[PDB]
Amino acid sequence: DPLVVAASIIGILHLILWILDRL
Amino acid sequence: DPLVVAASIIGILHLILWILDRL
Amino acid sequence: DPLVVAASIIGILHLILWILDRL
Amino acid sequence: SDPLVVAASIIGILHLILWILDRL
Ligand SMILES: C[C@H](N)[C@]12C[C@H]3C[C@H](C[C@H](C3)C1)C2
Repeated sequence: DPLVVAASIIGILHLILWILDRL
Repeated sequence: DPLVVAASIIGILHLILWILDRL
Repeated sequence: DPLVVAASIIGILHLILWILDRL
Repeated sequence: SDPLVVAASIIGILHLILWILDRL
C-alpha cells in the first residue's frame, strides 16, 4: 500500500530528525 | 489492514506535529 | 506480520504520549 | 515482507524506546 510505504519512509525520516535534534 | 492504515495516517500526523513543535 | 502490527500499535501509542506531554 | 515497512516498524519501536527513556 502506498500510504503504508509513505508512512514507512516518513517514520524513518522522523527518527533521523529526532536523533539529530538531540545531537 | 485497518490498524496498519490507521497507524500510517497517525505516523504522518506525528512527524508533522513534531516538526511544527520544533519550529 | 507481528512486527508490523506491533509497530502500528506502538506508533499509535507514541503519538498519544506525545500529544499528552504537549498538552 | 516489504523491507521498507519492516525497517520502519523496527525503527518506530526504537523511536518509542528512546522517547520513553528520554521521558523517564
Ligand atoms: C506509525 C509507525 N511509524 C508505522 C511504522 C510502520 C510503517 C507505518 C505503518 C505501521 C508500520 C506503523 C507507520
